[PDB]
Parts: sequence; C-alpha cells; structure tokens
Amino acid sequence: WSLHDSLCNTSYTAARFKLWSVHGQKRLQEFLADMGLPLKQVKQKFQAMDISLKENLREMIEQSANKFGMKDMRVQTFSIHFGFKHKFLASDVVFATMSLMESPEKDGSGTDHFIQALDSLSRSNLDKLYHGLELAKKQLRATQQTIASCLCTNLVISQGPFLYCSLMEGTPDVMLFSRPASLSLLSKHLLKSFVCSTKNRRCKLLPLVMAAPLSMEHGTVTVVGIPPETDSSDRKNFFGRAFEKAAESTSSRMLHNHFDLSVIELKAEDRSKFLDALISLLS
Amino acid sequence: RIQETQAELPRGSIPRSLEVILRAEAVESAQAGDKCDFTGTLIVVPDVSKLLSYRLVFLACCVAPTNPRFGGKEQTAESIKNQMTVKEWEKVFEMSQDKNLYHNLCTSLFPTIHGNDEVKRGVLLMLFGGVPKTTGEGTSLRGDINVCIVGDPSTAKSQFLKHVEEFSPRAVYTSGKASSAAGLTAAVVRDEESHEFVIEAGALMLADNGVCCIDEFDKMDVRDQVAIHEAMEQQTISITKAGVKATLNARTSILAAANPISGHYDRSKSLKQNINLSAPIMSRFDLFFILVDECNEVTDYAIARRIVDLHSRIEESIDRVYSLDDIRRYLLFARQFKPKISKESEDFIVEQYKHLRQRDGSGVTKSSWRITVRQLESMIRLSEAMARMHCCDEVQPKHVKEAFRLLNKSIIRVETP
Amino acid sequence: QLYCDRYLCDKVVPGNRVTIMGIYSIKKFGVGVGIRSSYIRVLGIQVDTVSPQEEEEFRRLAALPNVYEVISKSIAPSIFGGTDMKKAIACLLFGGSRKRLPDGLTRRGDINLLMLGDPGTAKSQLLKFVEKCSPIGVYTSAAGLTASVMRDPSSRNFIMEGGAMVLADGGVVCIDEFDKMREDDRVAIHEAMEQQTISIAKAGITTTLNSRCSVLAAAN
Amino acid sequence: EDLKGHSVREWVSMAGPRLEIHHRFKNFLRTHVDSHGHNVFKERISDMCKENRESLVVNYEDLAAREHVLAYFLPEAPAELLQIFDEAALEVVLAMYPKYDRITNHIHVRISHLPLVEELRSLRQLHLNQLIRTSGVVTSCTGVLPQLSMVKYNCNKCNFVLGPFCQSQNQEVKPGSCPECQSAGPFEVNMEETIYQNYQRIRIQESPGKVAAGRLPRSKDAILLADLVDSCKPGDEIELTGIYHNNYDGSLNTANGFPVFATVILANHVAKKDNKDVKMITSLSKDQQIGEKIFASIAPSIYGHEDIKRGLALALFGGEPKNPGGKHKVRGDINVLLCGDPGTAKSQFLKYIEKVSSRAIFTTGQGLTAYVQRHPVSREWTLEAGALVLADRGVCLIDEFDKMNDQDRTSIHEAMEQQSISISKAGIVTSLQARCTVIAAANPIGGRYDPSLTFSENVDLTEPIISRFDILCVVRDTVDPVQDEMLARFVVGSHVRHHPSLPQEVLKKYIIYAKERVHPKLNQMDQDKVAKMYSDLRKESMATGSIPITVRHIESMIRMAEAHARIHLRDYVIEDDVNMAIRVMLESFIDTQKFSVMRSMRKTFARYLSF
Ligand SMILES: [Zn+2]
Repeated sequence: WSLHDSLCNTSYTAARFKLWSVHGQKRLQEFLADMGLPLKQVKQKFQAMDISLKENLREMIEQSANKFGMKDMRVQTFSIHFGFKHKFLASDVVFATMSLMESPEKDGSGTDHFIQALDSLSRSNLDKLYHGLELAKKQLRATQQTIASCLCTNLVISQGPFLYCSLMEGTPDVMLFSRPASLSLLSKHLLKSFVCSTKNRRCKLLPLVMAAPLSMEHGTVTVVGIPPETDSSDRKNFFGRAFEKAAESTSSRMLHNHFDLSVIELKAEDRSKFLDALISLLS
Repeated sequence: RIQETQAELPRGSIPRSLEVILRAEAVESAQAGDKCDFTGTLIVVPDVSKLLSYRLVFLACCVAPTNPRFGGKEQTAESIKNQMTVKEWEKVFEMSQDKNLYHNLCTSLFPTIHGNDEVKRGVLLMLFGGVPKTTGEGTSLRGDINVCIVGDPSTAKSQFLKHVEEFSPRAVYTSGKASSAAGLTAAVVRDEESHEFVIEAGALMLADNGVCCIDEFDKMDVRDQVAIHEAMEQQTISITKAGVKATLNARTSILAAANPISGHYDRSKSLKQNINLSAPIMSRFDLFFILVDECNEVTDYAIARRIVDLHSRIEESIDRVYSLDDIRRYLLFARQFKPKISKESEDFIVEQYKHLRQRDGSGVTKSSWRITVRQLESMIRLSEAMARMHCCDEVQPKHVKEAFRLLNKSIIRVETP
Repeated sequence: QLYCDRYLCDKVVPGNRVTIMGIYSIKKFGVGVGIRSSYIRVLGIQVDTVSPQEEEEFRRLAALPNVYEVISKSIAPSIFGGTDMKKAIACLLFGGSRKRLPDGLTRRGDINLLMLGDPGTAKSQLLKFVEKCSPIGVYTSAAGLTASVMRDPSSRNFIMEGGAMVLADGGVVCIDEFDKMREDDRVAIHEAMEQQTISIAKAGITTTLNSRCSVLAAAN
Repeated sequence: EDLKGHSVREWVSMAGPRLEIHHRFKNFLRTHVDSHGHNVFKERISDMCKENRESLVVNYEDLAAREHVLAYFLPEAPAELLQIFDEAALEVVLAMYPKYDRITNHIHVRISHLPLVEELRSLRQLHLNQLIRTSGVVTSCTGVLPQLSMVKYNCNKCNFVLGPFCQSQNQEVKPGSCPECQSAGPFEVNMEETIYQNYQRIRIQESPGKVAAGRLPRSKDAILLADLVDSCKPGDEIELTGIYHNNYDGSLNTANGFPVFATVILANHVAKKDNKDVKMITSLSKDQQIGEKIFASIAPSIYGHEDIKRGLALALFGGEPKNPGGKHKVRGDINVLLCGDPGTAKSQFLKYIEKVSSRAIFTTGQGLTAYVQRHPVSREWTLEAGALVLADRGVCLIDEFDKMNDQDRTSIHEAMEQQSISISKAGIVTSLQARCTVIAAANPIGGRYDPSLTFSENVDLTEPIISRFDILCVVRDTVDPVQDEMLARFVVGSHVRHHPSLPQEVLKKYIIYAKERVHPKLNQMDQDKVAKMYSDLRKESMATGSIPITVRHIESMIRMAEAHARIHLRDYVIEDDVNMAIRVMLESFIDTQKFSVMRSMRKTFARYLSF
C-alpha cells in the first residue's frame, strides 16, 4: 500500500487519530506535516516514494507518535528475502493467507478456498500470495467503512452488563462479513475503536456482543462474544458458557457448530427470547 | 478623437476629425457622445518608427462643456437647492405653489398642437417619471413609464416626438426603418490596435435615464423588435459574443409612434389585429393613445389657421407662460422626490383595480387588449409621477383619481356592425 | 503534448486510453518575459482494454437445432414485443456476401432497415443497443453524414469533409428523425445508399470515398 | 527612531531598519491574541501546515492595531516589506515545525482587505509601485505556463555553468562573458539546475453594473504567480490586491507617438466574492407535514399558483438518478415547461429559481454549446463553454423558448435523452458531459391560450420536444372578484415597503443538506398498485381523440416518486407518495387536453382517483 492508505486503515491509528470524524482528521495532517513528508509522496505507493525520505522513516515515525499519545508503535517481528524483489514481513503473509481462505464470493463447497490458501504458502506459488494481497487490501478498506457506520450512528447499545450491536443488509459491504469466522475480527476491531471513542467510564470496560444475519432462508443470525478490552487483557473469554446456559433456559434453537464455543447460529425470532434470558443470566 | 460639430458642416461634405490629447488631471473629462469645447495648442508629431512624415495633433489643456445649462460650474434636493440662484429659487417655488399647474405645462410645452388633450398629459407624466424601487431579493421594479401612439395619417404623431426630443436634455431620436439590433442596444467591435473585441454603446444606452424616441416603430424587422423587448423587460442589456460577457443597465423611457396595418385604424377589431408589433411588446407599454382622424370640418379650420399663423409669424405664435428654460429647471428639481402612499390612497387604489376589471366583464360590452395585473402596477406609477409634479412627498386621493381617469380613457371598446 | 520516438511511434490511435511515463521537460529552440513551452518526452507507454477452443462454442451453437431464435432472443432484453423487429436486426449484423461477376460489377453486401412509427423513445434504446453490440457502428442524430466542401479559414479555399458513412468501414450507422437531416445531406445519403460511394465534384474537389456501412433508420 | 529623512523605499533597504523590521515582525507573529486569548498565528500556521500550503494570510487591521509603524510603511514600498515578512514567517514556521524544510522551503504572506477598496478606472500614475485593492470580473486566463525563477546557463566551449541569475518580470536576463574561458556567446539554459515557478495571466475588467454607469468598461492585466494560479475562472468576480507595476513597451510608443508605458497588477491576494446543524432538521423533517410548510416558501411574492408551486418544488430538489441494470440509462432530471398568456409572472418564477437554487445559470431564447472564440488576453483561438455545460450538475433556465433557432432546436433535444454533447468544431473533436435540468416557459399563439385545441397547438413547438419534458403546467388568468382584492392588496403593499423610506435561511441550507444525506430506496410493493390505473386509463383516453398516459409518463411519475424523499428524508417508497406521484402525473396531463375531454376525463378520474 501507500504510506497514507495504511495509516487510515490500521485499526490502531484509525482509533487514536479518530479517522472517522472530520474534527480529528486534521490530526493526521498535522502528524504528516511534523515529519516533512510531502502530501504528494505520502499518497503514492511505498516502493515508488523518493529515496531521500525513507532513510530513517521508522524512527521519525516512532518519535512523532510520542507527541500524539501513541507510544506502542514499534513491534518485534521477522522478515524474509527470497531474491531480487521479494521482501515480506511476517504480518503480510498472515493477512494474505487469512483472506484467501475467507474470500466472500463462494465458488463451491466449503473446502475449495482452504485448498487455494494452503497452496499459497510454498515459494512455488508466489502468484497466489501476490494475489491474496489484493483481497487483504479490499477487506481492510471495507472494515473502516463499517466501524465508521456504527460510530457515526451510535449502534452500540449499552444493554446492561455488556454492550451490543447489530447490522443491516442495506448497508453496502455487509455480505462480506457473513462468514462465522471473518466476523470475530470485525468485532474485535470495533471494540478497540469504541473504547477509544466513548466518553463514559463504564462502557470502556464492558465486553461486546455482536450479531449479524447468517441465512435469509432459515432466517438466522450469527453471534459472537469478546472479552472486556484493555491494554493488558488476559484474553480469557467466557461466553461459551453464557450462550449455552441462555439457550438452555429459553429452550430455543441454537447451533454450536464451530470448534470455539463463542460463535452461534440463532433463529431470527429467538433473538430477544435469548437475549433477555442472557441479560438476566450474566446479571 | 473629436469630430466636427454639426452646426459647422459645410453643405455636401463629410465631417473631418482630429486627435486631441488630454494630458493631466483633465484625463477623463471628455466621454464619447459629448460636445465638449477644448482649448490648447496645435502641435506636429513625427512618425517614430523611422526615428519624415508629420501629422497634426491637438494638445488640449482644458476641456469644458460647450453650453452649460447652469452657468455656475460643472445629487439630492439640497445639493441642487444650493446652486439655485435667487431668481431661480423664487420662481421654482412660485411654480410648485401654482394651482392648475397640470394645465400650464401642457399649454406651455406643446403650444402649436390643437387638441389631443389626453396625449399631452400622458407625455408629461412620462417626462416626470415614477419611483424606481429595488426588491430585497435583488430584482428591481421598473420606475419609468413607456408610451406608444397609434393613429391615422397626419395626426401629429411625429410632432409630439420632435417636441419631446428637442425640449429634453439627453434624449435621443431614431427612426425604425434605418436602425439595427446591434445599433439600438449594444454592439461588439474589433479594435485591431488592441486587437480585442470591446463593447460599443447603443441608442438605448447613450440615452440612459432620458427618453428614447422611436418613430415608425412597426417598420423594424422581426429580429430587431426582439432585442428591444429583451431590454424593455429587464431594463438591462445582456451581451454574450466573441470574447465579451457583460450585463449593462438601461433605465430609459421609450416614446414610440406607429401606424395601423393598412393605413387607417379600423374600429371594429382589437388592437392586436390593427398593429403588427409582437405579442410580448404590446404588454410592456401600459399606455396607448389611439388617434383617429374623423375628418372634422371644424378642426380643418383650426389647424389651417394655426399653420398659416406660424408661417406668417416665423418666430412668433409661441407666446406661453413658464419659458422653456425654466421648465427644465423645475423638472430637474421636482424629479428628486420619492412620494409615498397613504393607507386611504392604498384602499382607493385597490378599489379602482376592482372597478376596472369588471368593466371588461362579460355580456354588455367589449374592449381591446384585455385588462390584466400589469395595468395595476401601472396605476401606482402614474400616481407617483403625478405626485412628483406637484412637488409633494405623498400620494393623495386627488392624484389617484386622475391617474385612473387617464388610464380609463386610454382603452377603447371594440365595435361591430 | 507528448514526443514519441523510434519504437513508440504508430503505437496508439486517436481514441485510446493510455498511461504515459515521461520526462516532464521544456523546449529549447533558443504574454510574458521568461515563459517557456513544456512537453512530456515519453519513454514508456501502455494501453487499457480468437482461440481454438473458443471456436467450438461458435461451432456447436451454429450447429444446434434452434440456432435461429437463441440470438434474436438475446439482442433486445429491455424492449419487448414483436420479435420480428428483432428477427430482422439479427441479419444486419451478419449480412450477405460480396460477389464480383466477371464484369467486375460487384454486388452489395449489406442491408438497410426502416422502423417507421411515432417517436416514443422505444426505438432509441434499440439504436443504442445495435450500435453498442456492433463490430463497427456509429449512432448519429457536426460536419454531417456525407462529405461536405467547406471554406477553410487558413487556406481560404474549399476542402473536403468525409462524414460518418466514409469512416464506417463495413460497420453499421444508426439514424433517427429521418426528416431532420439537412436537405443537401439527405440528398447525398440517398445517393450513397444508391451507389455505395460518395463523389463530390465541386469548387476544387473531385474525389471518391467508398461508403461501406449499414443503415438502420428510424422514421416518424 | 524608525523614521528618518530618506525615501521610504531606501529607508527600509538600509541594514539597520531592515534588521529592526525583521525583528519587529517576529514579535507580532508569535504574540497576538484576538479577543479570547488565542495566539491566532499559532493555530493558523498549524492549519496551514496540516495541508502543505506555503501561504500565510495577514489581516491588515490587526497588523495596524498591534503595529503602528509597519502598517504605514507597507503600502508605500511593498516590494521589500513583503520580502522581509517572508523570511520572518519562515523562521517562525521552521520553529513550530522543524522538518517543514521538506515542503517547499519558502513562505509567502498574503494581505487581507487593505482599507482602500478602489475602482478600476481611477488608477492614475500616482499609484505606481504601491499596494492596491480593486474589484471586478475576470474575462480571460491563459494556461499555467512555467516561468524561469533562478536561471542558470552553461557555456558552450567549457562545460561550466554560469551564475544563477534571478529573473525579473520586465526584461530577459542577460549573462555576461564566461569567467572560465571568456567565451562570450549565445548560451543556453540548463534545465536541470534552473528553478521554475507557475505563471498565469488574467484580464480583469470593471463589474457590469457597478461603476460602468454611462461609459464603457475599462480593463487591466494581472499576473498570478506560484501558489495563486487557477484561483479564478472567466466569469468569476474577484478582488485583487497587488503591486501596480509598470514596464516599458515599444509598440505603444509607435502607436500613440509618445513615450507610453504599459501597466500590470502583480497580484498578491485573490479572494473571490461569489456564492459558495442537523439536530433541528431532524424534527423539522419529522413534522410529517413539511409539504405545506415548504410549498409556501418558494414563490415568495407571487400570489396564487399553489398548483405550479408543487411541481416546481418537486423539480428543485429533483428525484433519484438510478442506473438501470439493463444498460438503459434512465435519467434523474425533472424538466418543466410553463406556458400561459402574457402577464402572469412566468419570468419571475424563472428569476427566483435563479436565486434560491445553486450553481444555476440563465439564458434567453431570442451560445447554447461551446464555440470557438478569440481570447481577449491570450489572443489565441480557443474554445469557450456554452450555456448547457455550465449547468453540468445544476439547472438551466431557458427563457423565450419559442424564439429558438433551427440549429438551437436540433441541438437542445440531443441533450435531453442523452445528456452528452459532441463538438467536432474547428477547434478539435471532443465529447463532453451535460447533466442539467431544464426550466423553460413558452408563449401562447395569438396572444392568448385558448383551451378549445390541445396544448400541442397553442405552444408552437415541435412535437417530439414536448415529450422530453416531465411536467406540463398551463398558466392562465382570472377575473374572480374576491381574488381581485387579494392580489391587489398584496401588490400595493409590496410597493409600500420597498423604497428608500420558512425564511431564506432554512431552505437554502436545506437544499444543501437534503441534496446529500439521502439515497432513496425502491421496494416492489407499488409495482402492481399502478397498473390497475393504466389498464383503465389507456382505454379511457384512446376511446376519444387523445393519446393516453404512455411510458414516458410512467417514467416521470416514477422519477417524482423520489422527489419527496428529499423533503421528508423518507427515502422509502410507500403507497402514500404513490397517491401523490400518480396524482401529479395526471395533473400534468388532464390540462393538456381538448375542450370537453379536459372535463370528461375529469368527471371520470378526478372523482375516481379519490384526490
Ligand atoms: Zn565557458
């Protein structure tokens, strides 16, 4: 990507900078101006940027991010070189594989994408990787256009002990997140943007629960549950028990099909019957 | 560049011209169309390309109008009431206080025209002018009234126009057969020196805030009566041409004279069938004076007497009160008020608009150029122009009654065998 | 303004989309005092957009029993009714064949169609479709249809303007409002459909232009 | 003392006063609060740096307040004070943003509203080399050409580059003889080290009605340098601020016969003068009865015609320009065509829509497409825009529709159902865009509309053109007594309060808002609610001498469907505004009918449709 389209889409600077509200979009402008990066080089692809700028980029960015309240900006990873022009960071292979396996447009059984993603890990197939990097882009530009919806419309309900949200089919690019695996990441980025956005002190420490429609014919939705967010969250989720006991109490129709327990398919009509009993159960 | 004045032209000759060079604080005294009077020195000028050939050039130092209408030195009631010399101001007051003034301006403006007492009045109310208003949105109401005359042959049509154009200052006179579209309104000319297209002012523009006298208005072409309507409607003149884009103001009042179709005015048809003007134009006038020469043996003695008198008394047969120089002063003074309307006069006006529509009512009679709304917006104008005349600052019933009687005699009833 | 070179010449045709990589620079042939001209010296160019196995999807489709209607059904999706007016249009896209008798007296190889009737905008759709789905095609309501002879400002003399029917080589030309076209132009289109070539003999112009196209006209 | 006995030009050029001025400007740049304790030149410089703009605005009045001596030195010798202020603002910014050197390394300070607004004809020789503020329309603009700024040649006999001379905009720079081989000859520029700068020349001229009272309008030249170029287009109304600089020309001397110099305004600041929160609008739209409340907000003066008010309001916001998925290109523009006897405020309906709308243009029918034109300034034979490409997204107000010419008629129809024009003119073969809604008014033949014939007779218009209009309103006249007072009183009163002794704020911001934040949807519950009407009415009309509602009327009805999505923010098709859509699409059809058919069809439908 370009250096500009990757600041507007990392769900760690798209939260701090609040790159969904015109009032704080100028923060990005000021951050760029404080480094001497022309607004015409920052918009161009990174491999074509001038050679005189990129000398100490990875330091003049870490510095000028202290002046804005972003001190965790350098991480520890690895990188690989094959030949003349082949240079990958270990978190590009991941975002490309993770999006070859979860492409929205389906072309057969459930095990047709799995094969194409297993293929793109050997060096003899650099034409799939280099292709699975155009899906991973298309996805990341169609996530900040949803977290921009549920935060310029306030669709995060404070239903008591946990937040709550839901989606609408009419919004564009909402059939992409229909899969019950590519929905956890959207929710986990939604929580990160929210906790940074809201002014309360209670909502900033409540776990989120999200539902989006799965099947129009069966009339069912998919539901997840993510731990209370923070900087040092232990990451020990607890919804696999809550949803189980709630469907047990209401005695509705549920499916714990996956391997992780915190993802369920639920009849569109048992939504409230389930949710109220869950509210009471978690208490 | 100046051109030989009119009263000096030797007969059968084209007028010469020379270059004058204003070179000081005097640098924009003379404008185009004026009749200034320059006073400097004649010099010779070489041809600097080869520095021979010489050419004469006038090097003016002072420039002033040739005949000042007010000999003091050359814009509200007080600025002008300052320049009024003692006799001037004791005469203007005397007139403004005069009663029956509205009958001593007619008898003193057109002294050699027997009859048509309902046309001189309209011409006067045209000269005084109404109140020009600007709506808050940005539009503008027309302030001055337009007047058209239509009649039989030899009924003193061109005589009203010649009188008005020789009396009034800054009023232009044009015929209809010998004009153009780009000559009335505004032109575009290539000055190759500057090699650019610039704007030339037309007869409707160099008569601004005055009167444009169009004789034989129905001889103009079909496309030349269109440009004049585009100006008579919005009071402006648009230009969109080679490299020019502009909008010019034109607040002239038009006095036009026309002839009925096929010589005589046929009194069994509406107006739209007796004249060949367009349809829109006939709506933008709001005062018509149809004249009919029903050969009266008693007039054919009066007119004869008057003409032979004038021709036996070259410079006499014109004795009238309020000499012509004085009326110009009174008219430059009394044209700086903005009379208002009292509530009773407003009630009177709406009642008169009620009593005018229904005369055109069905059944009993019939009339020509059916009455509409635009006749109402043209009754307040005549009342304001009547109030200006008596130097007052408000409209009274005494004015609106007369401004209604006049507009009532204007429209005639169609007839049928 | 660009400046192509040895092997970049004659690589693109007026009407193309490109992507130029050039050296923005200035003319050095040595309004204002120090003004220069500027061009882009092109040193890289691109263009934006038959097979054996593809041949078979033509073969079998030509061979299948109901080959006729399958096309005439999928050549006017929006407008419906009276497939004859769509049956005929199927042929104009293919056309007959050009024969040369021993005498060189060639024969036509195209067809002409008239769709008479009120202008109800039901036909403009069809014109647009047939123009879009044609190998070569132009839909016209400028210089004209046939050739003109116009007094050039520069030359002060008459020059020749081949209109549309000379640019459409084998293609198809669509026309609407067959009474609006200029009197001279309508005369010339009459002769052009008559002879299949346009030959103007006027002030300084005596040339011939082969008109090889198909007329799909809509009347009123 | 900062004022000694020299020339103001040469006082400031001395080292002492130069340094004093330099240090004086910094203290004002750093410390200047404005009525709230805000260092304005701390946030303003920031907002400049968040965009890479290299141009700082200095309002003159505050400079005069906080500084008494500089605001008097300034318009006397501004060719150097505006140079010193540059180096001051630089050292300020490079302190507030120490890396900004990577962005253009040079700052220009503009100056806003000197207190000496002036005319364009009153510039005399007193103002040579003095800062000046003026006004007027711009009537030309060349292209953005690059000009030398710091030239640098190279010798032809030694491969050594000569000195970096600077370029002044009066005379071509002149290099001497090579200090390395004394090879005085015709050097050529060195395109690699030379520095360039943008450049543009414009010809400004007096405003049309402002000062050009009884004379012709004068004009002047202006030169926009680097950051300013393309700040204004032919037709804009601007207000320059620039040194009034003269230079010698040899041609004028050979025409006028005297030594005469040309003049030009080196512009220093260009500020256009033209036409450029929801929480209320929420409940105001949720009134559920905004229809009546908005209808009587347009046509502010003209009484009556709440019929045509409805149609024109429908037109103003528009509809929805949906793209059909079958490649059919349905249009989303409502075109109206008034008609009626003279004297019924048609032209006023045009002129008020000129104002209330945005990006609107206007024309008469007595210039419709782009045409070749010899530029006033550049003297090149360019192509200029017509009158249907200046409404490429707004409205086009046609007047005197009848007076159009045959070429104009054959050119207007093309843009209705295609909305795209081709120009194979003497200039060059192009194909541009034109997406405008047409608002025109024709006239009745014979000086009066008479409803014995169909409307297609009294209009005097080609028949396939009337089909390209959605609404057909027919204006007429009335002699009813009770309304005579109603209209009179109104006009008379509007003449009482205009002379020198929903308001216009909600709906302008509302046509700005509601244009944007809605995207009406289309369900399929109305898809069969209409055909039950068509199957009847087609027979009802064809039975007599008429052509029933045809598809080009269903298209207009379905376009006006969304015409209320913009007023209500509803955006969902409901069986409610379908009662409105059908009602309107028949309203604009029963009137354009015959004598007894305009009433027979009424007796059927006006009672059938359950108005
Ligand atoms: Zn040398």
